[PDB]
Amino acid sequence: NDLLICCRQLEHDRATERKKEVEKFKRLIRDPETIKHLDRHSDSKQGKYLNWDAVFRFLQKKMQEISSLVKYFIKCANRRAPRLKCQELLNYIMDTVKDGAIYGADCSNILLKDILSVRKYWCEISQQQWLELFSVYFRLYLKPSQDVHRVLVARIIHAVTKGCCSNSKFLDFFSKAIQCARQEKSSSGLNHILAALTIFLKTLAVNFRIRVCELGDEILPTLLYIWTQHRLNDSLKEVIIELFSTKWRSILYNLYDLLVNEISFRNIAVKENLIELMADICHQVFPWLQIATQLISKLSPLLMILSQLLPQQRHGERTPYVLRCLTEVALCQDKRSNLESSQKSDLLKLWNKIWCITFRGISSEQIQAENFGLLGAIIQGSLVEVDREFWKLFTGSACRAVCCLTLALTTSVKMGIEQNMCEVNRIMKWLLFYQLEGDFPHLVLEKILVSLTMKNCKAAMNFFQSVPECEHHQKDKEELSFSEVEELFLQTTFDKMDFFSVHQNLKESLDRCLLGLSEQLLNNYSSEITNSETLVRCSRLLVGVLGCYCYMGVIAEEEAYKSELFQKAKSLMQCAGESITLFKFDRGEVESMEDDTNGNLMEVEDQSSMNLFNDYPGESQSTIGAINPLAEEYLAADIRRKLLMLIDSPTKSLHLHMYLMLLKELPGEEYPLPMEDVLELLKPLSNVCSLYRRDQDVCKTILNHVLHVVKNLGQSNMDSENTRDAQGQFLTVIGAFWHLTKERKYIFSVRMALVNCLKTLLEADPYSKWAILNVMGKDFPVNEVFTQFLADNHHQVRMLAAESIGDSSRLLKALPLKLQQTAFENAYLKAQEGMREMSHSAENPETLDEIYNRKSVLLTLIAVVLSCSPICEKQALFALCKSVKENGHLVKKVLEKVSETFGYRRLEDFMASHLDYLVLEWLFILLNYTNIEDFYRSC
Amino acid sequence: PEIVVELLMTLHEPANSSALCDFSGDLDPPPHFPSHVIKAT
Repeated sequence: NDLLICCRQLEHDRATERKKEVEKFKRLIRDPETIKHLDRHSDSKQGKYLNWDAVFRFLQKKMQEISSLVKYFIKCANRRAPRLKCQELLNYIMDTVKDGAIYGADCSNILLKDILSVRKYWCEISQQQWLELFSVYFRLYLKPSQDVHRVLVARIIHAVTKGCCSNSKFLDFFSKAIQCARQEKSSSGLNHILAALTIFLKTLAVNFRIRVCELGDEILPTLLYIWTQHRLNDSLKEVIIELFSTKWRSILYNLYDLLVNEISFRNIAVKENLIELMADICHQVFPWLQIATQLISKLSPLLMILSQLLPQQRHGERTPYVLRCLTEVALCQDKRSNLESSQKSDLLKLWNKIWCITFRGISSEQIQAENFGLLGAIIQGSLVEVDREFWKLFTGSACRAVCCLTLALTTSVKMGIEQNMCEVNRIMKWLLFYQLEGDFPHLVLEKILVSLTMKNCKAAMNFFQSVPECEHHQKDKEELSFSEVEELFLQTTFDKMDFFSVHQNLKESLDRCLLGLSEQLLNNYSSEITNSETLVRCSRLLVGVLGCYCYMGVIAEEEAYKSELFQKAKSLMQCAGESITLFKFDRGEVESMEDDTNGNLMEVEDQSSMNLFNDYPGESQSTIGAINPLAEEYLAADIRRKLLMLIDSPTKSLHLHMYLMLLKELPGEEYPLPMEDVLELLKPLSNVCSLYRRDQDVCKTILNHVLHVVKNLGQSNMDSENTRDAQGQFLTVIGAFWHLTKERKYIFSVRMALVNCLKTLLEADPYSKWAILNVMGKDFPVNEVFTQFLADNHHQVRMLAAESIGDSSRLLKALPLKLQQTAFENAYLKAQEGMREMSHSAENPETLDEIYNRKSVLLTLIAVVLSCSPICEKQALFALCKSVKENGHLVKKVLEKVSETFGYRRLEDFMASHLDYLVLEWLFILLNYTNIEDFYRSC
Repeated sequence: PEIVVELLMTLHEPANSSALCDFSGDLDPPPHFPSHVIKAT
């Protein structure tokens, strides 16, 4: 990288063609940068820095510059291992500034995409300057846009980079103006606009007008196919911002509905998607019952509109009896349809069943007779597959003989028949139907319902004997060629065990699962093409059954631990295979999932982790699980992903060393990993799983405290500089530290940690109310000395004062979160409740938002306690607040007037409090005169 | 007889006792958030 670059420079100092010199450099940079030339990384950095100046001198010339750029791109491609991200960004900025220009940009689009990929890969360098480049690119691609295809891709890449890293109003206005002046192609701009709208801090204050203008421009002129998704996303965002101007939004919704009705196989799927979008948006926005009835009364498009109106309303609500009876009459009329397009008919039947289930909207009349008649008429011709399940669901909803005979005849399907039997369950013929049907708790529930008769055990014994004969007959092929037969036999054995108790286990097969596991281990040891296929099939079958059920599942696991000889053999084989395979952010996860071998290894590791969790032979597996920590510690990207997946998955004795070493091992990789990737979420789950049993009376307490200090240092570095994604992890860590133990574990300044969490919440305001409520709930259950509650109340008051002390709307919004947090803390506490109530009543002057939310406050108080008890508590709190104000005349009168305004009363009904205040202050004829003026006969 | 078996019970042992949306959660914060806090309390 150094000697080759020096030779290339000495050869091409004349700048004649720079071809042979570049070829010699590309040929000789291999070994010189491989073994040693001079600090290979810095050598390549200096070589790139010198090549930049060489290209500048060569350009100081259009075709020659293009050839030099192509040669530099080829050299960078041959040098796929890059370094000096800052120098790369500087070179990219220089190329963008240099930009005839249209052809140059079209040629450099490849280098721009390569730089965008390099940024998405190594954004851990803390660039913090991609926003300026994205804005410059959007401004350059704004007037003529320099393109119609590459400009959209560049804008999308810039928006993705900005969203990954961390003004927009001008860009949105320019995009709206362009969409109104010309066509709306290149929907990448609309996607970037939607991403910027849903980026962060969406208040719909000024963006609402821009969104309305864009919607109007897209409704008037439009020529695009993918723009429909962006329009639907914008409509959903507007509906969510409106119902968590109004006339303009209603007009836009009506125009969109009219356009959808005018637009009205692939066309069927397109119409279904457009309906699922538009009807959902209309239900979220909205009155609509009349429009729905008119559209139903007003034939593929009509049937599609009817099916859309039915499922949308059924998922939305249970609207008035008028619309209910209209829909019932419509269904009774359409019951005699031609049954064409059975999918729409089944959807309409499911919607009618859901409406009949949610029929508690009108008075209980005799309208159910028509529904019962329609159900009977449908059951008279229900010889279908999906229609039978729809009729069964409708009958179950109506209930929540002829029907029993029909159910028995249908049972004599896998999921549909099971659902029908479960709905019917909510003699000799029943036993015969059960035997004909028989010839993850759903199987256990069906077995319990079948055995609830407490008789006919001979039929079950004969069925089990017939299944063992078929299993023994199919084992001849399952052991040789058939691979799914082993999984089927394992599932049958699990279902039989789900129904000491070793009698049935030894009776049924006593060998099927063990033989299947042995064959799978032998195939994995052979490791051929079909062998790996069967191994992947067996791994999927094993991952299918990973959980732990009730007592039935416990008995099944006991039988498994008893017959676990072959299970431990297969586990050792899988461990050997995983070791052999190891020996050989979102991008890393995608690269790990794109490999079939890596996916199979991950499935085997997940199965092993599930087995270890179920265990935490059978008893001998504890030693193997304990020895597995050495293999886990001994086990770049794929290895790290496997270690993370293993760490993400009594045992505390060995854990106090295994996880203690794993946490230190994870920090070394976390040195470069420390970029705020999605891995922070997986790390909190592992930390919570490891912290189940911590702070023990052993030497591992020092390692636990060291890990906690490392986590605290990481949280401090995040509070210094991070993103909003770390807020949830910080809140979870704070809650864990609060709920862990007493002051012995809270010696890490839990009060200061909560104060810092509240400060970060008031600063960023991402999901701040949830974090505040979690902190309040954690403080309330641990409060047992009455001093921590007062300290937390004072800290919350100080945080609210700091938040209170353009930006006026944001300040008022932040003050509402603090008021809600104080209200939640009051509803949680008992004495701090009255303390915070008096504090809010005193600060009511600047707390107009609290005076407005007093309605919901009183609603919550009446939901918690009775009305008379809340009134008495409020009177006691008002007396306490008046006493506090008197202790620290005019202020007391102002507080009393504020309390009377918050309530519904004049300056009266408080004779006891008035007499107490008089005996306190006067012991003053002014108070007596005021009382006489407020109410006569006061002497 | 099946009504007793169909009755919903508790979860399993600790191995199983433990067990857009973000846009709705952000839009809830603050009448909906105070209502949710009061319902949880």
